Amino acid sequence: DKPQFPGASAEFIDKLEFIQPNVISGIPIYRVMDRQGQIINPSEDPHLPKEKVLKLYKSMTLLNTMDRILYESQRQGRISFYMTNYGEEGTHVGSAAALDNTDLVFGQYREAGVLMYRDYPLELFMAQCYGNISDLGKGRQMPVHYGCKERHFVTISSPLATQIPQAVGAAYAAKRANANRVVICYFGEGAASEGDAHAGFNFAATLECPIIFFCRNNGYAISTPTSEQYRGDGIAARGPGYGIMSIRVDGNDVFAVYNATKEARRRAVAENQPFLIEAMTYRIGHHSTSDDSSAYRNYWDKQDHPISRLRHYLLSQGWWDEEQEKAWRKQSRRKVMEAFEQAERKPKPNPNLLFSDVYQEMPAQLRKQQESLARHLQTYGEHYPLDHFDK
Amino acid sequence: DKPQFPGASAEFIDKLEFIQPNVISGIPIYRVMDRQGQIINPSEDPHLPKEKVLKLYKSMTLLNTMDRILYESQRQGRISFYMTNYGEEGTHVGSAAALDNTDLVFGQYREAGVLMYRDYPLELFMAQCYGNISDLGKGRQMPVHYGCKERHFVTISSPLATQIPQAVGAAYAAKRANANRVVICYFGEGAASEGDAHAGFNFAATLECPIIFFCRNNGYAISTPTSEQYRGDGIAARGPGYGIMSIRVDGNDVFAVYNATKEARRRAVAENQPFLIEAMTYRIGHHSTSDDSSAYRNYWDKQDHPISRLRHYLLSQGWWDEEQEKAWRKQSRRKVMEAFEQAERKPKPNPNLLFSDVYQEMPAQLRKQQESLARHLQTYGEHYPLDHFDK
Amino acid sequence: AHFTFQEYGQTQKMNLFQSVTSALDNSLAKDPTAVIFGEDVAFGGVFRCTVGLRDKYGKDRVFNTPLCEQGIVGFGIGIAVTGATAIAEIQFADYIFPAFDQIVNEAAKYRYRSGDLFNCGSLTIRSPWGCVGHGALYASQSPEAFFAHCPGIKVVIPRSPFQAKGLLLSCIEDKNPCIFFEPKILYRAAAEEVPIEPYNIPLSQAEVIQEGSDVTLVAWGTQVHVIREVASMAKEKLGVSCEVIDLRTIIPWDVDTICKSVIKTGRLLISHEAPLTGGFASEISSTVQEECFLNLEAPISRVCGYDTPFPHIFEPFYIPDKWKCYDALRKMINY
Amino acid sequence: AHFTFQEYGQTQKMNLFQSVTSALDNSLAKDPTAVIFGEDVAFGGVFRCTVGLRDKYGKDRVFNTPLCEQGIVGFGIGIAVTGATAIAEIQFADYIFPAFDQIVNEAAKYRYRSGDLFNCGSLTIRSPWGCVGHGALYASQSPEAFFAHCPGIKVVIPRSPFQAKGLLLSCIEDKNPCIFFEPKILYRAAAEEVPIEPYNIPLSQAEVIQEGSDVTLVAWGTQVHVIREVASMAKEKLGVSCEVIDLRTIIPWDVDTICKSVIKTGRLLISHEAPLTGGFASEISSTVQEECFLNLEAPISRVCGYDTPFPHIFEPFYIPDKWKCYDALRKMINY
Ligand SMILES: Cc1ncc(C[n+]2csc(CCOP(=O)(O)OP(=O)(O)O)c2C)c(N)n1
Ligand SMILES: Cc1ncc(C[n+]2csc(CCOP(=O)(O)OP(=O)(O)O)c2C)c(N)n1
Ligand SMILES: [K+]
Ligand SMILES: [K+]
Ligand SMILES: [K+]
Ligand SMILES: [K+]
Ligand SMILES: [Mn+2]
Ligand SMILES: [Mn+2]
Repeated sequence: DKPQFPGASAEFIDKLEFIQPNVISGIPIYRVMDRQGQIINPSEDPHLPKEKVLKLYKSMTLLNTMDRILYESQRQGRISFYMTNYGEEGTHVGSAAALDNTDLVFGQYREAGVLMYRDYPLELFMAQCYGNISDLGKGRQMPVHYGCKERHFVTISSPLATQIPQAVGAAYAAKRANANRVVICYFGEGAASEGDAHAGFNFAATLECPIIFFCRNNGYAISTPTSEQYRGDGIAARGPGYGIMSIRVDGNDVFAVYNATKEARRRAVAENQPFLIEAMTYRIGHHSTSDDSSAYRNYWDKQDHPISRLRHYLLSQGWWDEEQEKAWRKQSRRKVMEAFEQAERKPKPNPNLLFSDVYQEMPAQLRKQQESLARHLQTYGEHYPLDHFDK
Repeated sequence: DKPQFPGASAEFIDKLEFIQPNVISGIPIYRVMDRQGQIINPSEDPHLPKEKVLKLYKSMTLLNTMDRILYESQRQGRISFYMTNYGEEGTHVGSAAALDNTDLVFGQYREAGVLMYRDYPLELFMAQCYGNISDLGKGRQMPVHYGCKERHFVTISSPLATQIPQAVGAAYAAKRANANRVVICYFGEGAASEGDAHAGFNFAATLECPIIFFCRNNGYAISTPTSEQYRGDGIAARGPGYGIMSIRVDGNDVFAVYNATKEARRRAVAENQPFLIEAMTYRIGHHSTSDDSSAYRNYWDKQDHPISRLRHYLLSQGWWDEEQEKAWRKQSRRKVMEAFEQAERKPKPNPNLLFSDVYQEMPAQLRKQQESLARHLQTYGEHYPLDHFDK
Repeated sequence: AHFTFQEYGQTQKMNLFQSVTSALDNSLAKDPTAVIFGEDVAFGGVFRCTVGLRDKYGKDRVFNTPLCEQGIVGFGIGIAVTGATAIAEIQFADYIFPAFDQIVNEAAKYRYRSGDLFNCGSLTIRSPWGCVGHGALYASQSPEAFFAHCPGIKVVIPRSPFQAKGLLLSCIEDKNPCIFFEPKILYRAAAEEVPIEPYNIPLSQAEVIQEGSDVTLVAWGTQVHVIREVASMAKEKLGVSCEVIDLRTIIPWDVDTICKSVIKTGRLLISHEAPLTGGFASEISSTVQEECFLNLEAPISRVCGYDTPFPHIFEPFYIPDKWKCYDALRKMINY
Repeated sequence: AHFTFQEYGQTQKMNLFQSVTSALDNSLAKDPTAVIFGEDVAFGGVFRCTVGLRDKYGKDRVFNTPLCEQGIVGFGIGIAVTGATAIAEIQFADYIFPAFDQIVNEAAKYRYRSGDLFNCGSLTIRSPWGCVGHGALYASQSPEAFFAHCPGIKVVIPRSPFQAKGLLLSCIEDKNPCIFFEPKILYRAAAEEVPIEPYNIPLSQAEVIQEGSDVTLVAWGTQVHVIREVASMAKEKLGVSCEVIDLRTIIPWDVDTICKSVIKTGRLLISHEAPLTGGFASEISSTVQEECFLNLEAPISRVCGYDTPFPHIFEPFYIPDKWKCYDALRKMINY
């Protein structure tokens, strides 16, 4: 006898046996170089040219330099909010480096390194955090909600996981247009608990979309450890359930991250099929500036750091030295401080920008609200911070 | 070197390898008796006493008799809507029989057999479809949205999958009260695509709840085949991803359904752990009375039917015969026609019941709306079907 | 039957569901990027609105999605973000809530928050709407007011086959995410002449379907047919001249047309199937009161569904039928 | 600072977040079934509202859930269905939308649709609410109007630490699913004397905090502090006597108190942070117009946030501050 059910393809079994989840021994973690920067398996070595590996190193450390500066700025109340990328710099640059420049990116908020690798100007990162006249976002969103149409980085929004099924629709449209394009979608392990993640993963598989799902599993969603987030073998183990090709990689190894991403882009585009990459990492800094992470929890910053590990790699190749490290540290700092000071000195956008872009055109009833404000300021203007805004 | 990541428990791997989903050869289908009613493996035989197996048979056929009658009624516009249980009678009685009478049940709309097995009166099934004065639901919901506080069957609602995370909360409260109680939650393979399914499965595992998830996979969600519903190995394969003990059973074999349910209740209650049972079946009749299933698609009704299969089983045991079949068919029909005629003749509830139970108490502004209607009817009453409603 | 139903080249008799199919057909025909998707649209949809479209335009343009509303809208926003036209279907307006977050926090704010670097303007969401005599709680809802409070989206509701096709083609072509509610009770009842080629009806424009001088009656969807009859009752039994207006677009709404009408009549009655508290009639009422205070001769009247869920067997007593609207009109005319 | 803040046994100085903790503490102490859950509540919550509760009552009563709002509400409804008290937390009111379906289609209709065979009355959902000076689009929202259109639920918003604790204890004890919005800007600003033992403040009752005779000013949450100051400005600069009312309960709302006040003053100004179109001020306005038509001396005034998403850098120009309310009051007083 052979099973005839339309919902599944299987054989009958005659004994009652529950399928047990494999958690103690989960999906292994793909690694390319050890914690001392040594390649473990010559056949997995990407052999990236020197210029590209240096670009990886400089993008990571530059991001790091910007994070320190902007984090202090927030502490001083110069900007109202901030979120660093400590410990996850490798997942950003390694995956971005594996993409084509026109692959469309959807993210969460801890992916600024993708933009950095894509040469997003320091002046724009800061324009957005200060909400000044140079922000193409027109100062409307909270700091670190970056976006760039020119570098194919969809504007970041606060609601967790909403970008996931959006990314899938974007990939579906990409498939129809027949471009050699893949869409990549980043999100944390906490965000993976939202209903939208389940929606996106399932639509991606059943609608056959060229998309790479990229989960950064850093062990925490603010104060919640993964033991309270899920009970299966992480995020990677859910991919096959949706019929999605999956893999887990050491998120502190830019080369393992790069190899996995490069291979998933290649197959996703050719086979119009989704791939799931779960990068194991560790959140070094606080969740944000409104969180003191030492309320619910040094090994990961001193003995297993993506920047530190790529550094050892460069040394062994004769590609970097203590002197170059010093010069780059100094130049990084200067570049960041130049952009920072220019950003603080620029005025904020014209208060009228509060009314545009709600709809493409501006509805008549909305223009009347705009005129209302203009009249209000004519009369009570002395009570508003008018001198700081553009006119 | 050993992986130190908090999000997973695994070993490193040195070669890049994507995890491939096993779909061609999925989770096997647990079966206890063949299509001719013969026990396949003596050690899996439940050895249920005769009275209980007959109760199973009579509940299934009785449901079937009620379905035929109510389906015609709908065709004649006597009731406004209806949904039959053809082909899924076995998943209902087999699972209900395995539960304790006080285990709380959450369902979708194709589970009337659970109530039937729980001796829900024919008069009440019909009171609800007619929305007459005997309906404890007070005629407020569409036909077949059954509910019974006394038989622990939570009132059915139309929005798919919402009952899933609800069932989990109910199981969590059950765990705290320390009752020897499990909660069971039924839903179709289509409903399993909603965000709420992902929410319920995950909360159940991480919050350690005594709950049995019961998915009826009948191959279609209205006109959508499973090929367009998911791409993984059905629903069963998603359970382990959430760290949930799972199994697949032949939904047309009441004994396989019963054994799986009995064993899951036993462990769910003792270990405060969720279980996932996916029953493979086939939707024999139309999706509902507003659907003509022969627009998007006889093997399952004549060569693999739960009622037919239990019948052969009874014959081989000397427990049933053609004569008894005839007498039961006649008595079934009579019982159903008696309840049906009493139901059609009862008047509908008092129009005032339209305002109660919105809140426990009735807000003053709501009572004013009630008085408004009462005055309106004083004057324009001749234009409303007042003679059909209770006073 | 709680209601009674009643230039552009060659026309053809079409009921409401057929006029939707005609609009979708014209759109796909003239927009290579346009795709249609949702639960069960491949075989033609549970209300037959997509019959024949998949065979004519291909399975990659007219397809079924998995059963997940938040997914359908998120997926649609994604397609629109690349500039392609996305027409998503939500099977019953009652089931649009699971996608509420994608609609209010995402679609509506997509252009604003990005400084117009990105948008999902080419997105349209169509969904059956309104009572149908026996739909009870989840097959009868009128959720327009929940969306009226959301800056960034448009909500449009037609009253007939001709209006539906023209309003839908504008929604599909508008550069803002749109929600189009189709009165399901009219799908097969309402039948009239409809241009077979494309035409548009503008958004945010109410339509005065009958001029009057004593009172202004405003409604939308099926309810426009109810007040039309109420206007006839008023004339026959009270010698009252009614000005009947179809709002058509919930937001942004045609404030001017309504005010201009009330400035002339001086009396206003607004009617809708949805529950009174928080329904859109409140917005219309408080606004008219602010623009026409000096012209108002009597308090503005709102004849709506009661503040309870939509009932099964009690439907006939729940809806704001012609007798209920007539009575309120009567009392208001006598203020 | 766009605003300035200002019997039951032993009291203690508490800011708003502390008074919430005190209420949750009294509830768990007197209700063995009561549990508290949501994202990050175990270590005390991102606004410190649950500090110490897990250590005092146990991990099975005060625990973290996975990051999924629709799950949190569905889970809560389940607990309530068995009769146990469920206090769910949604981290920011901005993130309540993913649970909209569970709230509107499920929680609100649970008792009605079942004929009272089942209910989820012992469910309470608390969530930070309102602007905070720099929260932009998703850390500033005031979603009360979206819920005002939903028969079956209660929506309650306090203006201070004393009001918060008493209103929350009533929500937790009410036999109807309740949504309690906590003005996050007051969590650490507003500090006053608060009974350490349990007491209740009734739902659906507005509170006249200052008697007046020329105008009635209505608001809720932080905005009550704004109109209090506006009342002071009116007196000092216009010789105008203002009657200041805190609505407290959005639905079912205290219609009587507001009308009685407007019958006396004859003028009304309603103010709220949320966007004007579809905001709750519409419901209040159209209702007053219907009950007090003959007493109204001028059009009812609504001073609200503009019909746009909530902005980051432009916040100061967006909110309906005291100068905006004052000006509208001025013009209305001069009608
Ligand atoms: C729908 C929604 N719910 C809650 C929040 C509040 N929130 C912001 S970040 C966060 C933690 C997310 O954790 P994770 O996805 O693991 O990313 P990580 O910050 O660790 O990179 C939460 C709960 C939100 N922004 N959106
Ligand atoms: C949220 C929601 N979306 C859509 C619907 C419409 N609908 C009713 S039944 C159905 C099919 C569900 O299929 P399945 O879960 O597989 O159950 P089956 O009917 O096959 O037993 C759909 C899409 C609904 N009731 N609720
Ligand atoms: K997002
Ligand atoms: K349900
Ligand atoms: K559009
Ligand atoms: K409550
Ligand atoms: Mn995380
Ligand atoms: Mn099915």
